[PDB]
Amino acid sequence: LHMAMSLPGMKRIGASTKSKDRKTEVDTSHRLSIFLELIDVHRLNGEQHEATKVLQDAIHEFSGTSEEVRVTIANADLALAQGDIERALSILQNVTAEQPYFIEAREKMADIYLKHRKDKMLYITCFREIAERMANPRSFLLLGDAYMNILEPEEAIVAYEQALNQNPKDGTLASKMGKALIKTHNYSMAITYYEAALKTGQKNYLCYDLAELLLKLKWYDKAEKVLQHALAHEPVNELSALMEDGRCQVLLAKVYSKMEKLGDAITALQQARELQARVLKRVQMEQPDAVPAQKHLAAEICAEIAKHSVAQRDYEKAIKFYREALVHCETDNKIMLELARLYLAQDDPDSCLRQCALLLQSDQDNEAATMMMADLMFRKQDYEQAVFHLQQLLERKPDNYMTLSRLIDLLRRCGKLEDVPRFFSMAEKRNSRAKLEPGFQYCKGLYLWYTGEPNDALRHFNKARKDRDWGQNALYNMIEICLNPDNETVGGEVFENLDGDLGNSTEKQESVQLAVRTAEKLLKELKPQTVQGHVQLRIMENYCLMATKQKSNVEQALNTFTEIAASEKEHIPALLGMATAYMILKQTPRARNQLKRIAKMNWNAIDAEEFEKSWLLLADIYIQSAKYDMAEDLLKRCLRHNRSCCKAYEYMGYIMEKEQAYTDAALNYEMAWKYSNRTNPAVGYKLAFNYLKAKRYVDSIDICHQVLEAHPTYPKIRKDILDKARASLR
Amino acid sequence: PSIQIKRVMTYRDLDNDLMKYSAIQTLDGEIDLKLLTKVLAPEHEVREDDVGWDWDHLFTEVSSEVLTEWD
Amino acid sequence: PVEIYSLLALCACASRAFGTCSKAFIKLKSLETLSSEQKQQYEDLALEIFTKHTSKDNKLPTCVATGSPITEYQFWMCSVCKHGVLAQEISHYSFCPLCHSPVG
Ligand SMILES: [Zn+2]
Repeated sequence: LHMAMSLPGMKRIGASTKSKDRKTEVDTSHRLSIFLELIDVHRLNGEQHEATKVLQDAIHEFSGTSEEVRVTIANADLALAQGDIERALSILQNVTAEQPYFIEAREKMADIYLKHRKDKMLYITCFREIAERMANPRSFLLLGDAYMNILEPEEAIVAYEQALNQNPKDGTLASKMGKALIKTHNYSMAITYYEAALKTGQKNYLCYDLAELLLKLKWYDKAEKVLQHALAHEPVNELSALMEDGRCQVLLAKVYSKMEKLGDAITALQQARELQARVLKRVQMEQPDAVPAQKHLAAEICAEIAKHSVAQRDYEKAIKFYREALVHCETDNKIMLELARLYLAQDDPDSCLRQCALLLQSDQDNEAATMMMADLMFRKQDYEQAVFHLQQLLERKPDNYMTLSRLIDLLRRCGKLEDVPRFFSMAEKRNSRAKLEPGFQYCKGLYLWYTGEPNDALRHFNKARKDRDWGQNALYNMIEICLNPDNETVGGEVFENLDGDLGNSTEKQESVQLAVRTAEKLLKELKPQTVQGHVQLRIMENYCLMATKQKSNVEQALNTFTEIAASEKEHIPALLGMATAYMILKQTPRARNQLKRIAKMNWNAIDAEEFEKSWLLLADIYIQSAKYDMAEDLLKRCLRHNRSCCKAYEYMGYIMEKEQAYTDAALNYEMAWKYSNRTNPAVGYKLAFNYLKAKRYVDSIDICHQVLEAHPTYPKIRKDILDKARASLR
Repeated sequence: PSIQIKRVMTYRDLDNDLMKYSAIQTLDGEIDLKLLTKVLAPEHEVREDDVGWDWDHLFTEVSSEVLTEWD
Repeated sequence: PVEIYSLLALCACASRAFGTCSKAFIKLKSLETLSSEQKQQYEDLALEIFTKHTSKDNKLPTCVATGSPITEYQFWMCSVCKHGVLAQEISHYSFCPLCHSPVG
C-alpha cells in the first residue's frame, strides 16, 4: 500500500497533475479502497493512532467528493471499533439524502440500532425514512426486507406492493411479489395474484411460478392446465424462450408423474430433451455462463426419462439414458448409484462392480457404494472380504449406522455375531451420546433380536421408532417381533404336533392378543410414501390379520394375497403370504405346489427373510410327508444363505435323529440351542437326549442343568434324561 | 418372572407412550410434528423442586456431572 | 435461534396461534445455519400446516413465576436475582424461582 502511495495521482487527487494522461487517472473509488484497506491493515497491526491519522488524511482529502460519505462510514466503523455508539450514530446522522451512498449510511444506522440497542421501532423508522426520502422501488424493497427481518410479514407485503405499484410492471419485481407472497404463507392471495398477472400481458415466467405453486399444494389439474396453456406457444428460436419451454416441459412432466400418466410424462420429457439439446448446441458459444447449468439440466432430464422407463420396466433404454446422463455430467453420484442399482437388478454383477469401483475411486467412503459392492461380492460368497470392507468403512467412520446395520445383517448370515459388540465400543467412543443416536439404537436392537432376546431388542427398537429415516424400519421390526416373537414356523406342524399340550396355556393366547393389539396400534404410526410402501403396509396388515387367528380374517388375508400376487407378478412376499394362508387353512397340497414354485426362483438380497420362511415351510411340508432327502437339501440351502437360522438347525437335528445320526443330531441341536439363547426348553431336551444316546453323559448332564435352570418345572427331564445319564457314569 | 409376563409388560410399556404424548406430538391428529418436537426435553428434566441453591453444593453437583459427561 | 423458534412454533400450533406460527416458520426457514435438506423439511411441514389452516392470526418487568408482565406497581421482589414475582404467586414458592435464594 505504501508503494501504491508513490503511484502517480495517489497524493491529493486534484493537485493539478498536468500529465495530459486522463486515461490512467486513479479512480476516486480505487483510491478510497486503497486507503480503507491500509486503514484496516494498520488496525489489524495495532497502529490505532496511525490508522486514525490515515483516516483523517482521507477525510481531509475527499471532502466535497462523492465517495466522502464512505469515508465517514469508515470513520463510523472506527467508532464501532472504539465502542462509542453515540459518536457513530451522530456521524451517520450527518449523512443526508443528497449525498451518494446515503442508503449504505442509513442501513448502517439501522444495523447499529438493531444489533446493539435492539430498538425495533427505530430499526423500522430508519428504513421508513429511507423509503420516504427516495421514493424508488429499491427503497421499498429494502423496507420490505427489513420488515421480514423483524418478522412483520403483513407490513412487509404492504411495502412490497407499494414497491410494485411505484413501477407497475418492472419485470423481475413482479416475480418478487409472488415469492414474498409465497414466503409469508399467504397461499390463496398468492394464487389470486398469479392469476391476475397471467390474465394480462405477462410472460410465461409467472405461468411457471403458478404451476410450481399449484404443484406444491396438490392442485394437479390446474397446474396441468396452466402448463399446457403456457406451452402452446410457437417453437421460437430465441434462446431464452428455449430455456423457458424446457423448464416448463420438465415441470409438466413432474405434474404428469404426480397424477399417474407415465406415457404423457415420457413424451413431455422427450420434448424437453430435444429443447435441451438445442440449448446445449447454442449456449456453448452464445453464453459461457450457462454451460454447466444446461449440462446438469440435460443430465437431470435424461435421468428422469430413465427412471420413468424403469417404472415401465424397460431396462435397456433406462441403461442407455443413464449412460447419456453420465455423459452430460460425469460427477453425478446419484445417477451413478441408480445405474449401479439397475445393473444389480439386471443380474449383471460385472457392470455393477465396474460402476461401484468407479464411484469408490471418485469417493472413498460413499456408504451406499460400499453397500452395493459388498452385496455384489456377497453374491460371490466371498464373505470375509465384504465383511472387511464394511469393517474398514465403520472403523474409518464409526458415526455411520446404516453401514453398521448391513454389517450386522452380513454377520448374522455369516454366523459371527460375537464380533458385533466390539464395534459398539468405538461407536460409544466417538460420542458419549451415541447411545441416543437412532441409528445406533436400531443397530443394537437388530443385534439383540438376531441373538434371540426379542423383548430387549424391541425396547431398543422403540427409541428409534421416532427417527425420520430409522422410524420406518424400526416400526417394521417391532411389527415383526410382536406378531411372532418365538420365531417359529408360521403354519408349520412338524413341532406343533409335538406341542399339543404345551400350547394350551391361556397366558400364551392373552400375550398373542396383546401383541396383536400393539401391532395394530403401530400400523397406524406408519406413513407409507410410495406404492411399494403401501404394498408393504398391506402385506403386514394381512400378516396381522393372520396372527389374529380368526378364520374369516385368515380367508380374507388369503384373498388379499391372491389379489396382490395377481397384481404384481412373481412378488415373493405375496407368494409367501398366500402360501402360508393355504397352509394354515389346511390347503396343504396347494401350499406344497406353491412352495415348489417358489423354490425354483433364486435367492436375492432384498427378500432374504421371505425366502428363508418359504424354504422353512417347504421343509416342514416335506418332513410331514416323509420327504427327508429334499427337505434336507432345502435346509442345507437355507443354512448356506444364512448361518444362524435356529429353526433350520433344529430341523436338521430332527432329521439326523430320524436316521439315528446322534452325533450330527447332537451338533445341530447344540447349534440351535446356542443361537436361540436357550429360550426353548424343548430344544434343550432333545439335545440332552441326543447326548445321552451318543453315550456322552457329562454333556447331557450339563444341558439338563441348563434347561432346569432355565425352567425348574420342565418335566420329563429329571428322570428320562438326567437320572439315566447319572446312573450310567460308571 | 414369567416370560409371558415380561412380554405383556413390554407391550403395555410400548402402548403407554404413544397415547401419553399424542396430546402435543401431533396437530389435530393427522399432522405429525416430529420435526419441531425434537427440541423439547423429557418431563422429569424440566421438573424443579423448591430447594435452596447454595453456591457450594450446586457447584459440586455441576462439577461432578460435568466430569462424568466430559471425557 | 433454531431451538427458540421451533419451540415457539410448536407452542403456537398447540395453542391455535397460527399467525405466530407463520411468523415462527418465516424466521426458521430464513435461518442461515440450516442445511438445505433441513430447509426442505421445514418448508414441507409449513406447507402442510398452512394448507391445513389459515396463516392469518386472530417494556414492563416480567414475573418470574409465570412470565406474564408485572402490571401492578407493587410486587414481590427477590433479594438476590433482582427479578419480581407477582403478589398472587409469591406465597407458593419457598425460594425464588429464578435463583433459588430464600424468599423474603
Ligand atoms: Zn431471585
